[PDB]
Amino acid sequence: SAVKAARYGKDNVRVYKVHKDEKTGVQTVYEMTVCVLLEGEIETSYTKADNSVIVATDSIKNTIYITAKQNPVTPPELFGSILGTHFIEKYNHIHAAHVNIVCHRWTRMDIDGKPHPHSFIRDSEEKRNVQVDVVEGKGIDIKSSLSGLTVLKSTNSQFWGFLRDEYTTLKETWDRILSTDVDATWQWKNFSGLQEVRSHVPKFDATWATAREVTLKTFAEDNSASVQATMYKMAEQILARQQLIETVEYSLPNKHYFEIDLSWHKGLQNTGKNAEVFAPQSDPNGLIKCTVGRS
Amino acid sequence: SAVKAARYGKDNVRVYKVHKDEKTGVQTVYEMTVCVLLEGEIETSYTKADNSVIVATDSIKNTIYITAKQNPVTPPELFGSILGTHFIEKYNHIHAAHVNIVCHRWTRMDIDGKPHPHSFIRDSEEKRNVQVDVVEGKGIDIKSSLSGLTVLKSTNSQFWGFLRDEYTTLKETWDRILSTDVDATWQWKNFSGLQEVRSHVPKFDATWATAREVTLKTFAEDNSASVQATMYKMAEQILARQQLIETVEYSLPNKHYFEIDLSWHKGLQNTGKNAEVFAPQSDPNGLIKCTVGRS
Amino acid sequence: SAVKAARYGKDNVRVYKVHKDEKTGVQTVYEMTVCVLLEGEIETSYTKADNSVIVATDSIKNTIYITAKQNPVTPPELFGSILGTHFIEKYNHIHAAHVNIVCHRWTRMDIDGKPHPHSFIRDSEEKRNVQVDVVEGKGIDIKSSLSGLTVLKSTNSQFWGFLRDEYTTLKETWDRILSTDVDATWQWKNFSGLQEVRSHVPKFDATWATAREVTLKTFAEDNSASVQATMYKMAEQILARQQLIETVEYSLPNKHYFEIDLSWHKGLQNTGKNAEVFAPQSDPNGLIKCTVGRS
Amino acid sequence: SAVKAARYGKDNVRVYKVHKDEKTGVQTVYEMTVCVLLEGEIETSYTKADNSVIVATDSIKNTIYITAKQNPVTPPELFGSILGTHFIEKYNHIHAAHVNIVCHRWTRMDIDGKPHPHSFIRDSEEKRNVQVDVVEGKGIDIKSSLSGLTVLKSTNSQFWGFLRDEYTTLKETWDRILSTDVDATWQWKNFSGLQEVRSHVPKFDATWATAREVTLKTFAEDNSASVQATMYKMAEQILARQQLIETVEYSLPNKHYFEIDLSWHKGLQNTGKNAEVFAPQSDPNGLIKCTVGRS
Ligand SMILES: O=c1[nH]c(=O)c2nn[nH]c2[nH]1
Ligand SMILES: O=c1[nH]c(=O)c2nn[nH]c2[nH]1
Ligand SMILES: O=c1[nH]c(=O)c2nn[nH]c2[nH]1
Ligand SMILES: O=c1[nH]c(=O)c2nn[nH]c2[nH]1
Ligand SMILES: [Cl-]
Ligand SMILES: [Cl-]
Ligand SMILES: [Cl-]
Ligand SMILES: [Cl-]
Ligand code: NA
Ligand code: NA
Ligand code: NA
Ligand code: NA
Repeated sequence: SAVKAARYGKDNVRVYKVHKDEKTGVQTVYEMTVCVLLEGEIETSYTKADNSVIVATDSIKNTIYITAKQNPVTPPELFGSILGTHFIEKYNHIHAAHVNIVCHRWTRMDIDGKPHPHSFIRDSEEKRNVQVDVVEGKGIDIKSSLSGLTVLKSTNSQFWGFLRDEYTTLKETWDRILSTDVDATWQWKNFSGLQEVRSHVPKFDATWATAREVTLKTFAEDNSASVQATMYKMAEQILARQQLIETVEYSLPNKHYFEIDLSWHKGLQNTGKNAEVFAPQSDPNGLIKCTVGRS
Repeated sequence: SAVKAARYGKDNVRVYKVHKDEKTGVQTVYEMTVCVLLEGEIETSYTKADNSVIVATDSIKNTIYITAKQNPVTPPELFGSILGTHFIEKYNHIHAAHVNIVCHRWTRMDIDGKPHPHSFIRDSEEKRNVQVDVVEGKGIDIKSSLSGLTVLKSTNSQFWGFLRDEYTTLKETWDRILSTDVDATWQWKNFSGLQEVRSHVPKFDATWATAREVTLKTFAEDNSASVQATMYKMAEQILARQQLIETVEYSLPNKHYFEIDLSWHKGLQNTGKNAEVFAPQSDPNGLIKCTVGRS
Repeated sequence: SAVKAARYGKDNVRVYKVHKDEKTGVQTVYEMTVCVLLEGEIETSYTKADNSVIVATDSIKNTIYITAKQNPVTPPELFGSILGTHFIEKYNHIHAAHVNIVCHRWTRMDIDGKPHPHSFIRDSEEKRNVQVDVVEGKGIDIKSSLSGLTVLKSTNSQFWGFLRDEYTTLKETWDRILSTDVDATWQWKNFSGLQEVRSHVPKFDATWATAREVTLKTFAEDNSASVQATMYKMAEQILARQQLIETVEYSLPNKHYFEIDLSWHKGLQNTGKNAEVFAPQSDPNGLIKCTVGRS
Repeated sequence: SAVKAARYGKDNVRVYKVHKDEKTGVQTVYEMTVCVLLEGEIETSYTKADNSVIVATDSIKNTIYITAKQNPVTPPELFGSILGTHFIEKYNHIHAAHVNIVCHRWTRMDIDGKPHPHSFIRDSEEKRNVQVDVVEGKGIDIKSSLSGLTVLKSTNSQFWGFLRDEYTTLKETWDRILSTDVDATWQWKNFSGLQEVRSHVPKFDATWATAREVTLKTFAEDNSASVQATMYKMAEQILARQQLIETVEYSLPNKHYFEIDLSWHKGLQNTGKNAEVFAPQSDPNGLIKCTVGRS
């Protein structure tokens, strides 16, 4: 037998960093969860019990904190690229670093209509994520994403004209609830290294904001023919607004809300045009995915 | 042996309701999770296999949907009271109903600076809850709460002057991070029945809003001497603003963020006044509770 | 306003302890999660910012580790009682300690049909728990429990003869699936203090084992008329086998598995006597509780 | 823009099936969670709102139940292959089906030392999984796995001789606790279609059993030089015992248990040879992966 692939490192490293403006007294906090996995000439640790090739995962953890101390942690695309580059440059035998970062929301509180200098609220479990793969001699590949954005519209969703055969019981509909948890990923063109990533720094936050805005507006305004059709419209617009993105991927559950027939009870009318009370279904759920790239 | 206490019913009943304004086209959604447990002269179902006394839990589920169809579901204090009253009035042998409701956030989306008629976002896992106990001949007891409100302040929290003995290693501090998940409950004076609950309907939403506002403002503005001292200030203010509340209870975890000494690495300074990077601790956590009532 | 009730301490303290037999080389591990909350003359920490009355929660954490180092951690009833007694004896102004312990399973592995000296498996998320309340001048109250024991029987459960009215759609049945997660609690007679708890030490593990055995056998053998009837039989037997128990409480979800009518598809028969494929329902669920004491 | 990849279907479909032996009265239950995603000539549903190409996800759900009714559901490798083949054969424009199955444990209860005919216990959250990809003209690729197998050994694990530099604080050790949650996947050689999968049916359960046994024995018996070295030994043995496996992948967290220095308290000795009480760490954790194939 032979080692075909191997990677190892530290997962679930929670990091918080505060920035304090001495002039204004304003403080800004960042909190993330980081995973770093390394690859390289490490097969002998598996096959020969040769630990001399292992950068201990505890050391990887230390490196994450030290790197956060000495560098900006925002945008996460930049931080991930600095962190990944560190490992391939520092260690001759390490040839790839894979860095995943999940950014947690700490939103500045408004008290009496003004922004508070040092108090924050977690407004939702929505995350902003990055995956950065730094591969020696092959540059830096970055996938940025948002996840956990949960939305619902109560009308202006339809689903009719699908294939009907002997396995089909679903009725066509011209008015239904549509609700999903959005997972959207945009993949950047390959960057040659850290200098190039630095040169594009302003684009990272702007593109995240654009992706979020396009998702929300399209969802709210589309008279949706299906999840498939609506998500394609979102992806199309993101690609149009940022030329440095190569592909956009959406993965969307269709979280069903079922009508409840109450007619058995005193002829109560609660279906079709009369539907007011529905039963949200925890499972099963549709799952719809697509990856959109350029012609 | 004898049955000393017994209650039974249906838990985890998910309900969604939509209200459609025909005039304006504006739609408003409510989503809740409901639990109803009944008590009464039901001991023989346990001791003699006498099912004749059992209102099936499936029927309780049906009743929740039917009641939501025929009544407003907001404020949840009113809905819970209608639902609980139903069971004690409908069934001679049922003498208490215990209704718990968890309200999930569906916040209207703003698209291009205007409120959208029918699209909603889940902004945070914060809940608004009620517990309603309807007891035949003893009225209606209502406890209202908010939970899952997660906040952090990066300075203006202190903790010094605590007991020091041979079990103590904790250093006194004049500047630390304070972060918690707020669980706050206000208990209403007993109501004689549904007519009295109806008479106070406007107070329910207003008091929820006040409790939230007082919590957030006090947390942000208090130069906190301890979690204990800050939470007492919150409870005091809520009791002052609503005379129909008898007690306020807060239950607050102290979610610790630890300094990381980096001095072992090139004399890097990251403690005390130089602390910028911290390690959030998933566990253990302080847990601080208090119930405040009137003199 | 006044402080009506207050308690504070440390939650989610994870503890592992190993015992090493030097003679046989056999090692035995225990892992628990502990919560300790104190009450006493501590109101001034809330009302006057007087921290002098606070035993820091960090010190409580230290005390848990020190106590585990110097005492047996099994049975958990004994450990909880030692830990709770410590606080009320050590601190003049602390008058009650509330200790909750969750014991996690680490079951010795059998390799090649023999017990391994130092390797363990987590066989299920079933827990053994204790709640110990040590109140100065009022002794020690102990509630022991098992939770997270998930079982299913595929036949020999019935449910018919329940109340039918205009809210009822449920069909009577003489053969259904019954599945639940068992939560069972037995409450001990009050103990005068640690000496008395020590005197009964062998009864704690034996009663846990009896409670588990009675639960499993009764569930498997009862031709169940309802969850209510079956759970009463369990509680009755536990009370009969251990005179030092005052009450037994069961709390049982009824986790529903629904028939799926497939007759719309080529007349396929999958209901009643022909039912083979079912849809487990994640929610809602019945919830049935009872507390059984002595005549 | 263009659709580069697309797949859609139904996730989280819970299925239970019972087999009843009329002769012996013995009943056997299977419970699974199934996900089916399809690919094919479906781009127009995204780009042109053409639903005519969509097999509704609700129909996919129906198909899962119908298929379970008419076929064995064990071993899951066979069931997944039948289910996947169905879609590519039934629908001309569907060219790949991706089926994931998670099998939940329902273990027959022993009551009074004998196997009960119809009562079952969930002994642990360990799962047996399959991923089956059925691709028209390219056969059937099957990856089988076990996951959620949580183990701990209290000694006979070492970690020394790793790289030490200015980022390293970890001390070498010759005796530590090792605990992990095992995720192991074995990938079968490609099968030409359902006939070939049927021909190997007995190998599926046997190989699962072998993989489990090898994992447990190796973990318990290896005087481990590292997670890397121990996991390689496991993978090597599995490949040796089943020639129809091409690769074995392990993904193992290193769940840390830290010594607690108690010497600050009355010189109490709890480190090194004197370590008895440890603090399990919820995070961060090492994560070690490897894929082993044939020379
Ligand atoms: O077994 C281990 N492997 C590793 O790579 C490692 N790094 N720190 N501790 C460790 N233990
Ligand atoms: O065992 C049961 N008890 C109940 O109270 C009930 N209600 N619906 N189904 C039921 N099954
Ligand atoms: O605010 C606090 N209250 C407490 O009781 C405590 N104990 N340790 N740290 C603490 N912080
Ligand atoms: O938007 C939808 N897309 C689908 O593929 C589907 N299938 N059932 N319902 C559906 N809704
Ligand atoms: Cl769907
Ligand atoms: Cl605390
Ligand atoms: Cl029920
Ligand atoms: Cl590790
Ligand atoms: Na390198
Ligand atoms: Na009544
Ligand atoms: Na005392
Ligand atoms: Na096909």
